Amino acid sequence: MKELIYIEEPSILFAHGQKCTDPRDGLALFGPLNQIYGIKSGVVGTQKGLQ
Amino acid sequence: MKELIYIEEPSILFAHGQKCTDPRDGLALFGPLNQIYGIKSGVVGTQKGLQ
Repeated sequence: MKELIYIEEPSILFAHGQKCTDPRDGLALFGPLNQIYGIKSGVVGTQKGLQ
Repeated sequence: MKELIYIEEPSILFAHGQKCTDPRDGLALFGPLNQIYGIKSGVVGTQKGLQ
């Protein structure tokens, strides 16, 4: 009766060589893969925009 | 036999608003004025150059 096939869900590699299926959960548990020490930002806009 | 005038040596500021005269000593005792979190390097050259 027109059988359906099932494909599994892929796994994405987080830090420490670990695997998960939801990026939010993997990021919250293990963390990103590479180390950039900081993000120096720049803001263009009105004073209210900076606030 | 004329006359020579003495000019006081200038002072260069450092972190915490401290004053010194030698950049080496001032940097060692107090440190830089701004915070860049890190230096992400990049090397162009032969493998021996990288080593």
